[PDB]
This record gives sequence, structure tokens and C-alpha cells, in this order.
Amino acid sequence: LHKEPATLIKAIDGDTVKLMYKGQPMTFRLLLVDTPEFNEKYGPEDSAFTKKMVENAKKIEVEFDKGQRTDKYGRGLAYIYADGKMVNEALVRQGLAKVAYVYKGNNTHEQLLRKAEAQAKKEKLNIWS
Ligand SMILES: Cc1cn([C@H]2C[C@H](OP(=O)(O)O)[C@@H](COP(=O)(O)O)O2)c(=O)[nH]c1=O
Ligand SMILES: [Ca+2]
Repeated sequence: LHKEPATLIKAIDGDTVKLMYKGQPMTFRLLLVDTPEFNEKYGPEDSAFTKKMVENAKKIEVEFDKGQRTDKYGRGLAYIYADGKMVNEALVRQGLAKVAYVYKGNNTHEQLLRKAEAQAKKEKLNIWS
């Protein structure tokens, strides 16, 4: 897998963000995660968390997996990095997302995220509290 450049256009919610990628606006859906919706318990806190992480980054990167790069809604499916730190992993590690939507051939970081979920859950964070 390889990191590629992108720039923030706007934070949307916990697990989607609008980025510029190869010079075109795209909504990205974070691979391998699922955040509570805004109206749900922790929904505002998961939006805040992603928004801060992407709005504060000096450098946003996009990393596609080995499988499909866009979902059925036209969202890009990637791992997103903010100053070298994976947003997908960080949400999970903070108990603001669950590992979810694990499809074969787009699952390179599954075990990494599962480990982070186990630590969040051990720490009773947020959705595990
Ligand atoms: C994360 C992800 C979601 N999706 C689709 C499946 C779900 O379909 P349905 O809309 O039919 O439920 C939806 C979940 O996204 P949200 O959690 O953003 O709603 O996005 C993929 O197809 N591939 C993926 O890797
Ligand atoms: Ca969601």
C-alpha cells in the first residue's frame, strides 16, 4: 500500500470527509470503520474528533487498499492519515468508532484496527463506557 497526497475541503462527520484528490473534490468514506450518527450517542463527539484531526493536519494523505476504491455512492474508500497518523485507527482507539465493513481485499489494516478496538474496549472508552 502507498500513501498519496490530498487536501481537506471540509470535515463532514465521523467517518466521512471531503478532500481534494488528484485535483478533484471527493467524499471519502474511511475504510473498516463505523461511527455513531450525529443524533446517536457519541455522534457529535465523533464528528468533532475527525473534524479537529483533519482541520489541524498540516498534511493529509490517502491510502487505498488492494480492492475497490469507490463505493456504490461514489465515495472514495481509503485509509486517511493526518500528519502520518491514521484517522481510521485513531477513531477506533478512542472508542469513537467500531471496526466494521470488513470486505475481502480491502482489509489490509484489519488486524491493526482490531488491536486498537481491543485497547479502547479494555479502557472502557466512549462507546465502550
Ligand atoms: C465502509 C464501506 C461502506 N460501504 C457501504 C455499505 C453500506 O451500504 P448501505 O448504505 O446500503 O447501508 C454503507 C455504509 O456507510 P455509512 O456507514 O456511511 O452509512 O456504505 C461499502 O460499500 N464499502 C465500504 O468499505
Ligand atoms: Ca457511519
